[PDB]
Amino acid sequence: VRRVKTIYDCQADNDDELTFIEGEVIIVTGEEDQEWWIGHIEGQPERKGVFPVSFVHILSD
Repeated sequence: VRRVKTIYDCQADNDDELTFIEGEVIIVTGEEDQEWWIGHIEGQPERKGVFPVSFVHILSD
């Protein structure tokens, strides 16, 4: 369960996609593709789904 710190805003359109803005913490809970991981907003785990990796700043926390 690695953590990522969104450095770009991602305005999802599908409910499978995750919606977040710059500064959101996401806990990586799975992986789909190189640019597409599965995870949840830290502090609000009900916000989860797929999120673009090129939009987040990964911490090996």
